[PDB]
Amino acid sequence: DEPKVKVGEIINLKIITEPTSTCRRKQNSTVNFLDIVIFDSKTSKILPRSNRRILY
Amino acid sequence: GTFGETKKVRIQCYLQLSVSVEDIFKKDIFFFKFLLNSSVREEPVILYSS
Repeated sequence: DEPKVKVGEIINLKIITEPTSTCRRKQNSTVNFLDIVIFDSKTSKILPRSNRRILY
Repeated sequence: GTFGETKKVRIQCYLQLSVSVEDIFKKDIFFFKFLLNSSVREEPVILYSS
């Protein structure tokens, strides 16, 4: 929500997940893991300790 | 003479959580970065609030 953020706004990100019609496939794993990764707009691969950057 | 003696309990001394501090300097505002993990690498920890 509201993509103009100045500096100091701790702002929640919202993720809505829905498994597809291939929910019938595996079913012996009941958990899967969701890495949220962070890219710069110009450059790539911000390291996950992420100082002077997004803190989470 | 209610003697409840010799309850030979063994107690452990190992603080299970471990906190690392990092002080990010900034102009007129300040940031704390906090790395939290277990003591030893086979006993995992649940956390509730900080």
